[PDB]
Amino acid sequence: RRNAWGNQSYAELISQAIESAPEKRLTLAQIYEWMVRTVPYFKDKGDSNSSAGWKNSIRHNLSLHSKFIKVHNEATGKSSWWMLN
DNA sequence: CTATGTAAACAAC
DNA sequence: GTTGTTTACATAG
Ligand SMILES: [Mg+2]
Ligand SMILES: [Mg+2]
Repeated sequence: RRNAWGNQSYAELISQAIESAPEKRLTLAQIYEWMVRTVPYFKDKGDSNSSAGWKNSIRHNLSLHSKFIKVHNEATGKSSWWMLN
């Protein structure tokens, strides 16, 4: 294992999360939820705040890679939708 | 040198 | 306390 959760890179995990959504878009909190619900290593980490290393790494990847695109979200108290490409 | 993971400064909310 | 962008640095290859 390249990482504690497997060989997937964070970009690959985020990509799988987005692709699993029916409308192919998820908010940042939803990407974290997908990790906690689906990746064994993260199953006992839902109780963490945003300073958690892995959450910071997710945010870093979303901004760094052009493959992740940010779209405005109409829902009043919710953040941006993240999509692929 | 590049890809990747990790940490943190910093803005804006 | 979160969301988002960014620099900085470490290491594997
Ligand atoms: Mg991006
Ligand atoms: Mg060393």
